[PDB]
Amino acid sequence: DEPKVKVGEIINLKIITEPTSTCRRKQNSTVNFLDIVIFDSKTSKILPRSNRRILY
Amino acid sequence: GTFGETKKVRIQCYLQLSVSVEDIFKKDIFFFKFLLNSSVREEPVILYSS
Repeated sequence: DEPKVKVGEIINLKIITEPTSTCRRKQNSTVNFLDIVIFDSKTSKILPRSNRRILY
Repeated sequence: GTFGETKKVRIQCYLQLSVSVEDIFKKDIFFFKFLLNSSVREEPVILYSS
């Protein structure tokens, strides 16, 4: 929500997940893991300790 | 003479959580970065609030 953020706004990100019609496939794993990764707009691969950057 | 003696309990001394501090300097505002993990690498920890 509201993509103009100045500096100091701790702002929640919202993720809505829905498994597809291939929910019938595996079913012996009941958990899967969701890495949220962070890219710069110009450059790539911000390291996950992420100082002077997004803190989470 | 209610003697409840010799309850030979063994107690452990190992603080299970471990906190690392990092002080990010900034102009007129300040940031704390906090790395939290277990003591030893086979006993995992649940956390509730900080």
